[PDB]
Amino acid sequence: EVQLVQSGAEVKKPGSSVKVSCKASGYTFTNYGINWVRQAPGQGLEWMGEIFPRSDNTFYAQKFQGRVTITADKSTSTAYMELSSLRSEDTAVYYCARKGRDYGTSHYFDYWGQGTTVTVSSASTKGPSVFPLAPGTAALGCLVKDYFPEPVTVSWNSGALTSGVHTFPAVLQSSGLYSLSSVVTVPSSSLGTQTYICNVNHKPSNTKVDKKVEP
Amino acid sequence: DIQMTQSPSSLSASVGDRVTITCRISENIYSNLAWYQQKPGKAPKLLIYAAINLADGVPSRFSGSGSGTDFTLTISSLQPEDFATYYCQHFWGTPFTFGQGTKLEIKRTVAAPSVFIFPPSDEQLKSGTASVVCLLNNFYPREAKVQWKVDNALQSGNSQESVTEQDSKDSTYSLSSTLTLSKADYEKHKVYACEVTHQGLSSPVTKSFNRG
Amino acid sequence: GCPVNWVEHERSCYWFSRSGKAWADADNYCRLEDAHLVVVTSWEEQKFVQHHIGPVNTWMGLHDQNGPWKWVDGTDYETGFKNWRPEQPDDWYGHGLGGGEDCAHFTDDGRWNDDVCQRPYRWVCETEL
Ligand SMILES: [Ca+2]
Ligand SMILES: [Ca+2]
Ligand SMILES: [Ca+2]
Repeated sequence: EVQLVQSGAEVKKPGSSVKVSCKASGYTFTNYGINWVRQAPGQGLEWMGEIFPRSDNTFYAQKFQGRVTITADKSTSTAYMELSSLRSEDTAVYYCARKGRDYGTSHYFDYWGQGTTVTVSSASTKGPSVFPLAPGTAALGCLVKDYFPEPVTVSWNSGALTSGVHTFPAVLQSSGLYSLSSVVTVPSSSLGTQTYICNVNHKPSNTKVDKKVEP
Repeated sequence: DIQMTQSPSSLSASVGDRVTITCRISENIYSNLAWYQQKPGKAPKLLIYAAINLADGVPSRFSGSGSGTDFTLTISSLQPEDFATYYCQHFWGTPFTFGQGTKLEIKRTVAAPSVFIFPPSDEQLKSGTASVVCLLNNFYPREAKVQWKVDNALQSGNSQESVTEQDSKDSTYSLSSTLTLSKADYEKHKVYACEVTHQGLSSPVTKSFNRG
Repeated sequence: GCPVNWVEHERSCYWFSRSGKAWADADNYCRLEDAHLVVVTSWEEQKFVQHHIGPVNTWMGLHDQNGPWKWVDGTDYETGFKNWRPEQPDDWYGHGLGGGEDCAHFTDDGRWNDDVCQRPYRWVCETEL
Protein backbone atom coordinates (compact mmCIF):
# COMPACT_ATOMS: atom_id res chain seq x y z
CA GLU A 1 0.00 0.00 0.00
CA VAL A 2 1.35 3.41 -1.02
CA GLN A 3 1.33 6.01 1.75
CA LEU A 4 2.59 9.58 1.98
CA VAL A 5 2.86 10.79 5.58
CA GLN A 6 3.50 14.46 6.31
CA SER A 7 4.92 16.24 9.32
CA GLY A 8 2.60 17.97 11.77
CA ALA A 9 1.01 21.41 11.78
CA GLU A 10 3.33 24.41 12.10
CA VAL A 11 2.81 27.93 13.43
CA LYS A 12 5.31 30.36 11.92
CA LYS A 13 6.06 34.04 12.37
CA PRO A 14 6.10 36.21 9.24
CA GLY A 15 9.54 36.31 7.68
CA SER A 16 10.48 32.85 8.97
CA SER A 17 10.87 29.61 7.03
CA VAL A 18 8.92 26.38 7.32
CA LYS A 19 10.08 22.93 6.21
CA VAL A 20 7.39 20.28 5.71
CA SER A 21 8.30 16.65 5.24
CA CYS A 22 6.59 13.92 3.24
CA LYS A 23 7.60 10.34 3.99
CA ALA A 24 6.77 7.94 1.16
CA SER A 25 6.32 4.20 1.57
CA GLY A 26 5.08 1.26 -0.45
CA TYR A 27 6.72 2.06 -3.78
CA THR A 28 10.07 2.84 -5.37
CA PHE A 29 10.66 6.41 -4.19
CA THR A 30 12.94 7.34 -7.08
CA ASN A 31 10.43 6.29 -9.76
CA TYR A 32 7.91 9.14 -9.39
CA GLY A 33 7.99 12.87 -8.89
CA ILE A 34 6.88 14.26 -5.52
CA ASN A 35 4.73 17.35 -5.91
CA TRP A 36 3.70 20.01 -3.42
CA VAL A 37 0.24 21.55 -3.63
CA ARG A 38 -1.19 24.04 -1.17
CA GLN A 39 -4.69 25.19 -0.32
CA ALA A 40 -5.38 28.42 1.51
CA PRO A 41 -8.46 28.37 3.77
CA GLY A 42 -11.61 28.25 1.65
CA GLN A 43 -9.59 28.49 -1.58
CA GLY A 44 -8.62 26.17 -4.40
CA LEU A 45 -5.53 24.11 -5.07
CA GLU A 46 -2.21 25.68 -6.04
CA TRP A 47 0.72 23.69 -7.37
CA MET A 48 4.06 24.78 -5.89
CA GLY A 49 6.65 22.48 -7.38
CA GLU A 50 7.94 19.01 -8.01
CA ILE A 51 11.10 17.06 -7.30
CA PHE A 52 12.23 13.92 -9.05
CA PRO A 53 14.17 12.04 -6.34
CA ARG A 54 16.20 9.96 -8.82
CA SER A 55 17.77 13.03 -10.44
CA ASP A 56 17.00 15.68 -7.78
CA ASN A 57 15.69 17.82 -10.63
CA THR A 58 13.19 20.34 -9.35
CA PHE A 59 10.53 22.52 -10.95
CA TYR A 60 8.91 25.41 -9.11
CA ALA A 61 5.96 27.60 -9.90
CA GLN A 62 7.36 31.00 -10.86
CA LYS A 63 5.53 32.82 -8.07
CA PHE A 64 7.48 30.82 -5.47
CA GLN A 65 10.86 30.78 -7.26
CA GLY A 66 13.63 32.00 -4.98
CA ARG A 67 11.36 31.27 -2.01
CA VAL A 68 10.56 27.54 -2.19
CA THR A 69 13.10 24.72 -2.02
CA ILE A 70 12.09 21.11 -2.56
CA THR A 71 14.54 18.40 -1.53
CA ALA A 72 14.49 14.63 -1.39
CA ASP A 73 16.33 12.17 0.83
CA LYS A 74 16.52 8.84 -1.00
CA SER A 75 17.87 7.14 2.13
CA THR A 76 14.61 7.72 4.06
CA SER A 77 12.25 8.05 1.07
CA THR A 78 11.34 11.52 2.33
CA ALA A 79 10.76 14.73 0.40
CA TYR A 80 10.83 18.19 1.93
CA MET A 81 9.31 21.53 0.99
CA GLU A 82 10.92 24.61 2.51
CA LEU A 83 9.09 27.92 2.06
CA SER A 84 10.99 30.97 3.27
CA SER A 85 10.11 34.62 3.90
CA LEU A 86 6.68 33.49 5.05
CA ARG A 87 3.78 35.92 4.81
CA SER A 88 0.17 35.83 5.97
CA GLU A 89 -0.97 34.64 2.54
CA ASP A 90 1.16 31.52 2.98
CA THR A 91 -1.29 30.27 5.63
CA ALA A 92 -2.53 27.09 3.99
CA VAL A 93 -2.68 23.33 4.09
CA TYR A 94 0.35 21.99 2.24
CA TYR A 95 0.01 18.60 0.54
CA CYS A 96 2.56 16.37 -1.02
CA ALA A 97 1.41 14.16 -3.86
CA ARG A 98 2.99 11.42 -5.93
CA LYS A 99 2.83 12.00 -9.68
CA GLY A 100 1.85 8.54 -10.84
CA ARG A 101 1.55 7.48 -14.46
CA ASP A 102 -0.10 4.97 -16.76
CA TYR A 103 2.69 4.09 -19.19
CA GLY A 104 2.39 5.96 -22.46
CA THR A 105 -0.78 7.84 -21.57
CA SER A 106 -0.81 10.43 -18.81
CA HIS A 107 0.28 11.42 -15.33
CA TYR A 108 -1.86 12.09 -12.28
CA PHE A 109 -1.65 12.70 -8.55
CA ASP A 110 -2.76 9.31 -7.27
CA TYR A 111 -1.44 9.29 -3.68
CA TRP A 112 -1.58 12.34 -1.44
CA GLY A 113 -0.17 13.13 1.96
CA GLN A 114 -2.65 13.98 4.68
CA GLY A 115 -1.83 17.67 4.53
CA THR A 116 0.16 19.90 6.84
CA THR A 117 -1.45 23.04 8.21
CA VAL A 118 0.93 26.00 8.22
CA THR A 119 -0.32 29.12 9.99
CA VAL A 120 1.70 32.28 9.43
CA SER A 121 0.95 34.71 12.21
CA SER A 122 2.63 37.17 14.53
CA ALA A 123 0.26 35.94 17.26
CA SER A 124 1.47 33.66 20.04
CA THR A 125 -0.34 30.83 21.80
CA LYS A 126 -3.33 32.23 23.67
CA GLY A 127 -6.34 30.64 25.33
CA PRO A 128 -9.82 31.96 24.61
CA SER A 129 -12.12 34.13 26.61
CA VAL A 130 -15.54 32.48 26.64
CA PHE A 131 -18.57 34.72 26.85
CA PRO A 132 -22.23 33.69 27.16
CA LEU A 133 -24.66 34.31 24.32
CA ALA A 134 -27.73 34.68 26.47
CA PRO A 135 -31.25 33.56 25.43
CA GLY A 136 -41.31 28.26 21.77
CA THR A 137 -37.63 27.90 20.89
CA ALA A 138 -34.73 29.72 22.58
CA ALA A 139 -31.22 30.09 21.21
CA LEU A 140 -28.21 30.36 23.49
CA GLY A 141 -24.54 30.01 22.88
CA CYS A 142 -20.96 30.79 23.73
CA LEU A 143 -18.65 33.26 22.04
CA VAL A 144 -15.15 31.79 22.11
CA LYS A 145 -13.06 34.88 21.47
CA ASP A 146 -9.39 35.83 21.11
CA TYR A 147 -7.51 32.55 20.92
CA PHE A 148 -4.62 31.20 18.91
CA PRO A 149 -3.92 28.98 17.17
CA GLU A 150 -6.72 26.85 15.85
CA PRO A 151 -8.55 24.74 16.90
CA VAL A 152 -10.94 24.92 19.79
CA THR A 153 -13.51 22.25 20.47
CA VAL A 154 -16.90 23.08 21.95
CA SER A 155 -19.35 20.64 23.49
CA TRP A 156 -22.56 21.35 25.37
CA ASN A 157 -23.49 19.89 28.76
CA SER A 158 -20.43 17.63 28.58
CA GLY A 159 -21.58 16.10 25.30
CA ALA A 160 -25.11 15.25 26.46
CA LEU A 161 -26.57 18.12 24.41
CA THR A 162 -25.88 17.48 20.72
CA SER A 163 -29.10 18.04 18.78
CA GLY A 164 -29.45 21.57 17.44
CA VAL A 165 -25.85 22.48 18.26
CA HIS A 166 -24.04 24.60 15.66
CA THR A 167 -20.37 25.35 16.24
CA PHE A 168 -19.27 27.80 13.63
CA PRO A 169 -15.98 27.97 11.74
CA ALA A 170 -13.62 30.39 13.41
CA VAL A 171 -12.98 33.79 11.91
CA LEU A 172 -9.60 35.49 12.01
CA GLN A 173 -9.79 38.89 13.68
CA SER A 174 -7.63 41.85 12.72
CA SER A 175 -5.73 41.27 15.98
CA GLY A 176 -4.47 37.95 14.65
CA LEU A 177 -6.63 36.03 17.12
CA TYR A 178 -9.46 33.72 16.21
CA SER A 179 -13.03 33.96 17.38
CA LEU A 180 -15.92 31.58 17.02
CA SER A 181 -19.39 31.03 18.35
CA SER A 182 -21.23 27.84 19.21
CA VAL A 183 -25.00 27.95 19.54
CA VAL A 184 -27.78 25.55 20.41
CA THR A 185 -31.54 25.99 20.12
CA VAL A 186 -33.57 24.59 23.01
CA PRO A 187 -37.19 24.83 24.16
CA SER A 188 -37.92 28.09 25.96
CA SER A 189 -39.63 26.01 28.67
CA SER A 190 -36.33 24.26 29.46
CA LEU A 191 -34.52 27.44 30.55
CA GLY A 192 -35.62 27.06 34.18
CA THR A 193 -35.27 23.28 34.38
CA GLN A 194 -31.84 22.65 32.79
CA THR A 195 -28.48 24.35 33.17
CA TYR A 196 -26.68 24.87 29.86
CA ILE A 197 -22.88 24.76 29.86
CA CYS A 198 -20.57 25.13 26.91
CA ASN A 199 -17.40 23.07 27.35
CA VAL A 200 -14.56 24.85 25.58
CA ASN A 201 -11.21 23.13 25.11
CA HIS A 202 -8.23 24.89 23.56
CA LYS A 203 -5.51 22.25 23.69
CA PRO A 204 -2.63 24.43 22.34
CA SER A 205 -2.89 26.54 25.53
CA ASN A 206 -4.26 23.88 27.93
CA THR A 207 -7.32 26.10 28.41
CA LYS A 208 -10.54 24.41 29.49
CA VAL A 209 -13.55 26.62 30.19
CA ASP A 210 -16.95 25.35 31.28
CA LYS A 211 -19.12 28.43 30.86
CA LYS A 212 -22.64 28.45 32.26
CA VAL A 213 -25.09 30.20 29.92
CA GLU A 214 -28.19 31.47 31.70
CA PRO A 215 -30.98 33.92 30.73
CA ASP B 1 0.08 29.78 -16.57
CA ILE B 2 -2.61 27.87 -18.43
CA GLN B 3 -6.07 29.09 -17.46
CA MET B 4 -8.52 26.45 -16.20
CA THR B 5 -12.14 27.60 -16.25
CA GLN B 6 -14.38 25.24 -14.33
CA SER B 7 -18.15 25.63 -14.42
CA PRO B 8 -20.32 25.91 -12.56
CA SER B 9 -18.59 27.01 -9.36
CA SER B 10 -21.47 25.71 -7.25
CA LEU B 11 -24.18 23.18 -8.00
CA SER B 12 -27.18 22.00 -5.98
CA ALA B 13 -28.42 18.51 -6.80
CA SER B 14 -30.31 15.56 -5.37
CA VAL B 15 -29.22 11.99 -4.81
CA GLY B 16 -29.88 10.16 -8.06
CA ASP B 17 -29.37 13.22 -10.26
CA ARG B 18 -26.95 13.36 -13.13
CA VAL B 19 -24.27 15.99 -12.51
CA THR B 20 -21.98 17.41 -15.19
CA ILE B 21 -19.05 19.73 -14.50
CA THR B 22 -17.09 21.35 -17.29
CA CYS B 23 -13.46 22.44 -17.47
CA ARG B 24 -12.32 24.69 -20.32
CA ILE B 25 -8.59 25.02 -20.96
CA SER B 26 -6.83 28.02 -22.48
CA GLU B 27 -4.78 25.78 -24.80
CA ASN B 28 -4.68 22.28 -26.24
CA ILE B 29 -3.61 19.77 -23.61
CA TYR B 30 -4.63 16.63 -25.56
CA SER B 31 -5.96 14.23 -22.89
CA ASN B 32 -3.56 15.30 -20.12
CA LEU B 33 -6.28 16.21 -17.65
CA ALA B 34 -7.27 14.78 -14.30
CA TRP B 35 -10.30 15.22 -12.08
CA TYR B 36 -10.25 15.15 -8.28
CA GLN B 37 -12.78 15.04 -5.48
CA GLN B 38 -12.09 16.82 -2.22
CA LYS B 39 -14.03 16.66 1.01
CA PRO B 40 -13.51 19.14 3.87
CA GLY B 41 -10.37 18.41 5.88
CA LYS B 42 -9.20 15.74 3.41
CA ALA B 43 -6.63 15.54 0.66
CA PRO B 44 -7.99 15.51 -2.90
CA LYS B 45 -8.78 12.08 -4.32
CA LEU B 46 -8.09 11.17 -7.93
CA LEU B 47 -11.22 10.28 -9.90
CA ILE B 48 -10.35 10.46 -13.60
CA TYR B 49 -7.00 10.62 -15.38
CA ALA B 50 -5.96 11.01 -19.00
CA ALA B 51 -9.29 12.87 -19.42
CA ILE B 52 -11.44 9.73 -19.69
CA ASN B 53 -9.95 6.90 -17.60
CA LEU B 54 -11.53 5.90 -14.32
CA ALA B 55 -8.97 5.73 -11.53
CA ASP B 56 -8.53 2.47 -9.61
CA GLY B 57 -11.32 1.82 -7.11
CA VAL B 58 -13.42 4.84 -8.14
CA PRO B 59 -17.11 4.01 -8.78
CA SER B 60 -18.14 3.78 -12.42
CA ARG B 61 -20.82 6.46 -11.94
CA PHE B 62 -17.90 8.88 -12.44
CA SER B 63 -16.82 9.41 -16.02
CA GLY B 64 -14.72 11.95 -17.86
CA SER B 65 -14.90 13.04 -21.44
CA GLY B 66 -13.26 15.54 -23.73
CA SER B 67 -9.83 16.38 -25.03
CA GLY B 68 -8.02 19.43 -26.23
CA THR B 69 -9.60 22.39 -24.46
CA ASP B 70 -13.03 21.19 -23.32
CA PHE B 71 -13.53 18.51 -20.69
CA THR B 72 -16.47 17.23 -18.67
CA LEU B 73 -16.79 15.26 -15.46
CA THR B 74 -20.08 13.39 -15.26
CA ILE B 75 -21.58 11.72 -12.19
CA SER B 76 -24.25 9.51 -13.69
CA SER B 77 -26.27 9.04 -10.48
CA LEU B 78 -25.32 11.25 -7.56
CA GLN B 79 -24.74 9.31 -4.37
CA PRO B 80 -24.97 10.75 -0.84
CA GLU B 81 -21.21 10.44 -0.43
CA ASP B 82 -20.57 12.45 -3.62
CA PHE B 83 -21.32 15.88 -2.21
CA ALA B 84 -17.88 17.44 -2.25
CA THR B 85 -15.76 19.87 -4.20
CA TYR B 86 -14.41 18.78 -7.57
CA TYR B 87 -11.28 20.07 -9.34
CA CYS B 88 -9.83 19.59 -12.77
CA GLN B 89 -6.09 19.82 -13.26
CA HIS B 90 -3.93 19.80 -16.36
CA PHE B 91 -0.71 17.85 -16.71
CA TRP B 92 0.67 19.94 -19.55
CA GLY B 93 4.18 21.29 -19.05
CA THR B 94 4.60 23.63 -16.11
CA PRO B 95 3.19 24.94 -13.90
CA PHE B 96 0.37 22.50 -13.30
CA THR B 97 -2.79 24.45 -12.64
CA PHE B 98 -6.16 23.53 -11.21
CA GLY B 99 -9.65 24.64 -12.01
CA GLN B 100 -11.17 26.83 -9.36
CA GLY B 101 -13.36 24.03 -8.02
CA THR B 102 -17.02 23.08 -8.22
CA LYS B 103 -18.82 22.62 -4.91
CA LEU B 104 -21.64 20.10 -5.13
CA GLU B 105 -24.19 20.63 -2.38
CA ILE B 106 -27.48 18.96 -1.45
CA LYS B 107 -30.71 20.35 -2.84
CA ARG B 108 -33.66 20.70 -0.47
CA THR B 109 -36.73 22.85 -0.04
CA VAL B 110 -36.43 26.49 0.93
CA ALA B 111 -36.20 27.00 4.68
CA ALA B 112 -36.31 30.46 6.20
CA PRO B 113 -33.74 31.13 8.94
CA SER B 114 -34.74 31.53 12.53
CA VAL B 115 -32.98 34.75 13.55
CA PHE B 116 -31.59 35.51 17.00
CA ILE B 117 -29.62 38.51 18.24
CA PHE B 118 -27.35 38.34 21.30
CA PRO B 119 -26.15 41.48 23.09
CA PRO B 120 -22.58 41.56 24.36
CA SER B 121 -22.24 39.93 27.75
CA ASP B 122 -21.48 42.06 30.76
CA GLU B 123 -18.40 39.83 31.16
CA GLN B 124 -17.03 40.89 27.78
CA LEU B 125 -17.86 44.56 28.34
CA LYS B 126 -15.61 44.55 31.42
CA SER B 127 -12.73 43.92 28.98
CA GLY B 128 -13.57 46.97 26.86
CA THR B 129 -14.88 45.16 23.78
CA ALA B 130 -18.45 44.63 22.57
CA SER B 131 -19.41 41.77 20.26
CA VAL B 132 -23.01 41.63 19.02
CA VAL B 133 -23.93 38.25 17.53
CA CYS B 134 -26.69 37.58 15.01
CA LEU B 135 -27.61 33.94 14.43
CA LEU B 136 -29.42 32.67 11.33
CA ASN B 137 -30.46 29.13 12.20
CA ASN B 138 -31.15 26.24 9.78
CA PHE B 139 -31.88 27.93 6.48
CA TYR B 140 -31.75 26.98 2.82
CA PRO B 141 -30.45 27.99 0.32
CA ARG B 142 -27.10 29.26 1.55
CA GLU B 143 -27.48 32.73 0.03
CA ALA B 144 -28.37 35.23 2.75
CA LYS B 145 -27.67 38.87 3.54
CA VAL B 146 -27.16 40.11 7.10
CA GLN B 147 -27.20 43.85 7.69
CA TRP B 148 -26.25 45.45 10.98
CA LYS B 149 -27.92 48.67 12.09
CA VAL B 150 -26.91 50.70 15.14
CA ASP B 151 -29.62 53.29 15.87
CA ASN B 152 -30.77 52.69 12.26
CA ALA B 153 -27.29 53.52 10.93
CA LEU B 154 -26.21 50.86 8.43
CA GLN B 155 -22.95 49.26 9.55
CA SER B 156 -20.24 48.14 7.16
CA GLY B 157 -16.77 46.72 7.71
CA ASN B 158 -17.15 45.90 11.42
CA SER B 159 -18.82 42.50 11.10
CA GLN B 160 -17.53 39.03 10.28
CA GLU B 161 -19.64 36.11 9.11
CA SER B 162 -19.23 32.36 9.40
CA VAL B 163 -21.39 29.63 7.87
CA THR B 164 -21.66 25.99 8.84
CA GLU B 165 -21.42 23.23 6.34
CA GLN B 166 -24.67 21.66 5.25
CA ASP B 167 -26.29 19.80 8.13
CA SER B 168 -26.05 16.03 7.75
CA LYS B 169 -29.66 15.57 8.87
CA ASP B 170 -31.68 18.45 7.40
CA SER B 171 -29.24 19.82 4.76
CA THR B 172 -29.65 23.37 6.07
CA TYR B 173 -27.04 26.04 6.74
CA SER B 174 -26.57 28.20 9.78
CA LEU B 175 -24.78 31.52 9.88
CA SER B 176 -23.24 33.56 12.68
CA SER B 177 -22.48 37.25 12.21
CA THR B 178 -20.49 39.12 14.84
CA LEU B 179 -20.60 42.91 15.00
CA THR B 180 -17.56 44.29 16.81
CA LEU B 181 -17.58 47.74 18.40
CA SER B 182 -15.45 49.33 21.05
CA LYS B 183 -17.09 49.42 24.47
CA ALA B 184 -17.23 53.22 24.21
CA ASP B 185 -19.10 53.08 20.89
CA TYR B 186 -21.44 50.38 22.19
CA GLU B 187 -22.42 52.68 25.05
CA LYS B 188 -23.07 55.65 22.76
CA HIS B 189 -26.01 53.85 21.11
CA LYS B 190 -29.26 52.17 22.14
CA VAL B 191 -30.80 50.10 19.33
CA TYR B 192 -28.83 47.23 17.81
CA ALA B 193 -30.41 45.30 14.96
CA CYS B 194 -29.51 42.67 12.41
CA GLU B 195 -31.64 42.65 9.26
CA VAL B 196 -31.77 39.30 7.45
CA THR B 197 -32.66 38.92 3.77
CA HIS B 198 -33.31 35.38 2.54
CA GLN B 199 -35.38 33.62 -0.11
CA GLY B 200 -37.52 31.99 2.59
CA LEU B 201 -38.61 35.36 4.03
CA SER B 202 -41.32 37.33 2.23
CA SER B 203 -39.55 40.46 3.51
CA PRO B 204 -36.36 41.15 5.49
CA VAL B 205 -36.56 40.10 9.15
CA THR B 206 -35.13 42.40 11.82
CA LYS B 207 -34.19 41.22 15.30
CA SER B 208 -33.07 43.94 17.67
CA PHE B 209 -32.53 44.84 21.30
CA ASN B 210 -32.18 48.02 23.34
CA ARG B 211 -28.96 48.24 25.33
CA GLY B 212 -30.53 47.53 28.72
CA GLY C 1 20.71 2.74 -12.51
CA CYS C 2 17.95 3.32 -15.01
CA PRO C 3 14.40 2.97 -13.65
CA VAL C 4 12.44 -0.21 -14.23
CA ASN C 5 11.26 -0.47 -17.86
CA TRP C 6 13.98 1.97 -18.98
CA VAL C 7 17.02 0.86 -20.97
CA GLU C 8 20.59 2.01 -20.33
CA HIS C 9 22.89 3.03 -23.17
CA GLU C 10 26.06 5.15 -22.93
CA ARG C 11 25.16 7.14 -19.80
CA SER C 12 21.56 7.72 -20.92
CA CYS C 13 18.34 5.98 -19.90
CA TYR C 14 15.70 5.44 -22.56
CA TRP C 15 12.01 4.59 -22.45
CA PHE C 16 10.34 3.14 -25.55
CA SER C 17 6.60 3.73 -25.84
CA ARG C 18 4.28 0.96 -26.98
CA SER C 19 1.48 3.40 -27.84
CA GLY C 20 1.27 6.46 -30.07
CA LYS C 21 1.02 10.17 -29.33
CA ALA C 22 1.06 13.37 -31.30
CA TRP C 23 4.55 14.84 -31.13
CA ALA C 24 3.69 17.61 -28.64
CA ASP C 25 1.88 15.11 -26.42
CA ALA C 26 4.89 12.79 -26.55
CA ASP C 27 7.19 15.74 -25.83
CA ASN C 28 5.05 16.59 -22.81
CA TYR C 29 5.03 12.98 -21.60
CA CYS C 30 8.84 12.79 -21.66
CA ARG C 31 9.10 16.10 -19.81
CA LEU C 32 6.77 14.82 -17.09
CA GLU C 33 8.97 11.70 -16.86
CA ASP C 34 11.96 13.96 -16.01
CA ALA C 35 13.20 13.23 -19.53
CA HIS C 36 13.09 14.50 -23.09
CA LEU C 37 12.24 13.11 -26.48
CA VAL C 38 15.31 11.22 -27.59
CA VAL C 39 18.15 13.33 -29.01
CA VAL C 40 20.39 11.32 -31.32
CA THR C 41 23.96 12.57 -31.68
CA SER C 42 25.94 9.57 -32.94
CA TRP C 43 25.72 6.47 -35.09
CA GLU C 44 26.10 4.37 -31.95
CA GLU C 45 23.04 5.97 -30.37
CA GLN C 46 21.12 5.82 -33.65
CA LYS C 47 21.75 2.08 -33.99
CA PHE C 48 20.81 1.46 -30.36
CA VAL C 49 17.51 3.28 -30.81
CA GLN C 50 16.90 1.40 -34.09
CA HIS C 51 17.38 -1.95 -32.35
CA HIS C 52 14.72 -1.10 -29.80
CA ILE C 53 12.08 0.59 -31.94
CA GLY C 54 12.20 -1.88 -34.81
CA PRO C 55 10.50 -1.03 -38.09
CA VAL C 56 8.06 1.44 -36.54
CA ASN C 57 7.56 5.16 -37.07
CA THR C 58 8.81 6.73 -33.85
CA TRP C 59 9.08 10.36 -32.82
CA MET C 60 12.38 11.87 -31.75
CA GLY C 61 13.17 15.19 -30.12
CA LEU C 62 13.84 17.00 -33.39
CA HIS C 63 11.54 19.63 -34.84
CA ASP C 64 11.61 22.86 -36.80
CA GLN C 65 8.86 24.70 -34.89
CA ASN C 66 11.25 27.42 -33.60
CA GLY C 67 12.41 28.15 -37.15
CA PRO C 68 15.55 26.16 -37.75
CA TRP C 69 15.65 22.47 -37.00
CA LYS C 70 16.32 22.11 -33.28
CA TRP C 71 16.85 19.28 -30.84
CA VAL C 72 14.64 19.53 -27.76
CA ASP C 73 17.62 19.65 -25.36
CA GLY C 74 19.38 22.49 -27.20
CA THR C 75 22.01 20.32 -28.89
CA ASP C 76 23.06 22.12 -32.05
CA TYR C 77 21.40 20.62 -35.11
CA GLU C 78 23.63 21.88 -37.93
CA THR C 79 26.92 20.71 -36.39
CA GLY C 80 25.36 17.46 -35.18
CA PHE C 81 24.68 13.96 -36.43
CA LYS C 82 21.94 13.67 -39.06
CA ASN C 83 20.43 10.55 -40.60
CA TRP C 84 17.63 11.81 -42.82
CA ARG C 85 15.98 9.65 -45.42
CA PRO C 86 17.01 10.73 -48.94
CA GLU C 87 15.28 13.99 -49.89
CA GLN C 88 14.10 14.54 -46.33
CA PRO C 89 13.26 16.86 -44.66
CA ASP C 90 10.82 18.16 -47.30
CA ASP C 91 8.06 19.93 -45.33
CA TRP C 92 5.48 18.06 -47.40
CA TYR C 93 2.05 19.67 -47.69
CA GLY C 94 0.42 16.91 -49.72
CA HIS C 95 -0.66 14.73 -46.80
CA GLY C 96 -4.09 16.38 -46.46
CA LEU C 97 -3.71 16.77 -42.68
CA GLY C 98 -3.18 20.53 -42.88
CA GLY C 99 0.13 22.34 -42.74
CA GLY C 100 3.60 21.05 -43.45
CA GLU C 101 5.83 18.63 -41.58
CA ASP C 102 7.61 19.96 -38.51
CA CYS C 103 8.51 16.91 -36.39
CA ALA C 104 11.16 14.28 -37.07
CA HIS C 105 10.62 10.55 -36.63
CA PHE C 106 12.57 7.41 -37.22
CA THR C 107 11.15 5.57 -40.19
CA ASP C 108 10.99 1.82 -40.52
CA ASP C 109 14.61 1.68 -41.77
CA GLY C 110 15.86 4.00 -39.03
CA ARG C 111 16.49 7.01 -41.24
CA TRP C 112 14.63 10.14 -40.34
CA ASN C 113 11.63 11.82 -41.90
CA ASP C 114 9.83 15.04 -41.11
CA ASP C 115 6.15 14.33 -40.67
CA VAL C 116 2.95 15.95 -39.45
CA CYS C 117 3.25 16.55 -35.72
CA GLN C 118 -0.31 15.39 -35.02
CA ARG C 119 0.32 11.80 -36.17
CA PRO C 120 0.16 9.39 -33.17
CA TYR C 121 3.56 7.80 -33.56
CA ARG C 122 5.43 5.92 -30.90
CA TRP C 123 8.18 7.87 -29.16
CA VAL C 124 11.34 7.45 -27.12
CA CYS C 125 12.12 9.32 -23.94
CA GLU C 126 15.71 9.90 -22.91
CA THR C 127 17.25 11.06 -19.66
CA GLU C 128 20.93 11.50 -18.92
CA LEU C 129 22.51 9.97 -15.80
CA1 LIG D 1 21.11 11.37 -26.66
CA1 LIG E 1 8.68 21.99 -41.52
CA1 LIG F 1 8.80 14.49 -44.98
